[PDB]
Amino acid sequence: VNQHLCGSHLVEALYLVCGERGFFYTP
Amino acid sequence: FVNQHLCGSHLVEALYLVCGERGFFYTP
Amino acid sequence: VNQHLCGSHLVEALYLVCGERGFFYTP
Amino acid sequence: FVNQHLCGSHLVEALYLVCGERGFFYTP
Amino acid sequence: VNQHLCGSHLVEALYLVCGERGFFYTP
Amino acid sequence: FVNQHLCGSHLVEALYLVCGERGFFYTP
Amino acid sequence: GIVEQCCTSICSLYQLENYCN
Amino acid sequence: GIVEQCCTSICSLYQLENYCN
Amino acid sequence: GIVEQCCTSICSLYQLENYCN
Amino acid sequence: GIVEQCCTSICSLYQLENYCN
Amino acid sequence: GIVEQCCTSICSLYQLENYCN
Amino acid sequence: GIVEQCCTSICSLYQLENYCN
Ligand SMILES: [Cl-]
Ligand SMILES: [Cl-]
Ligand SMILES: [Zn+2]
Ligand SMILES: [Zn+2]
Repeated sequence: VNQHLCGSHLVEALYLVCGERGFFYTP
Repeated sequence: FVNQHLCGSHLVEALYLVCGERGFFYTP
Repeated sequence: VNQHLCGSHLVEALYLVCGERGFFYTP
Repeated sequence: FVNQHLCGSHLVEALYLVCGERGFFYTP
Repeated sequence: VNQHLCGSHLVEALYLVCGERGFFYTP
Repeated sequence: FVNQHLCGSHLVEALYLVCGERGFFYTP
Repeated sequence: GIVEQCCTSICSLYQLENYCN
Repeated sequence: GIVEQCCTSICSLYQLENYCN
Repeated sequence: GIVEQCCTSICSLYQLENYCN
Repeated sequence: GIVEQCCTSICSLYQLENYCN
Repeated sequence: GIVEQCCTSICSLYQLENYCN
Repeated sequence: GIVEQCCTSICSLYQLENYCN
């Protein structure tokens, strides 16, 4: 649960930092 | 470009949720 | 606080899963 | 339909916050 | 980390409560 | 006024993140 | 509903308070 | 309820779908 | 891509599931 | 400050209104 | 302000950094 | 990975930039 909530913030942050390049997310 | 920037942010929250353990990728 | 932060994610998730049907949230 | 989808998501975060213990309901 | 996640919700909540007046956030 | 309300909410999440320990201010 | 009243103009906190339980 | 079931372990979408109207 | 298909009309959960790993 | 008061227990809106300009 | 510069076109991270303390 | 590095302590932007494409 702590992990699952933190992951939601991570992907928001990758969305921003990565820009046009985009990203992958793997738990 | 701004409306697309805002929509993209909600897409990623939705994908995070839908895909669970499989995870996802996002390419603008 | 842990409860209150987690509830914020729950309602975002219900927003998505429930669609046209909508929902209620009661703490 | 998309602008309404995005706005609705911020409505619910606002309601969660405003209503506290009383809670709320959301009917699109 | 708990602090850093909670701060993200705080600023969303200040955004709403403060309106036209706006705010500052200092960790 | 609504599109500006929604955009502002994503601005603040972005600033929180970009500015770290320095923090920020938001004046609509 | 909430969408018709709050997505075409800004609802204040007092206005949002109408949709609590 | 939803806080007890879903803030102590991860609810799936099917699990969350239970609390819709 | 996801932007072209999901930011001009609403994608359902089934549709979003196409961009998982 | 706001992290100490509001991340160890739940601040109400009136409590959060304290940190506005 | 931030709204006029960043809600009519996309501000980069460098640009957003102008509104930190 | 990103959960291990970044949910046990605070990753900076430069640290997060590591996981982009
Ligand atoms: Cl959280
Ligand atoms: Cl939005
Ligand atoms: Zn959170
Ligand atoms: Zn939004």
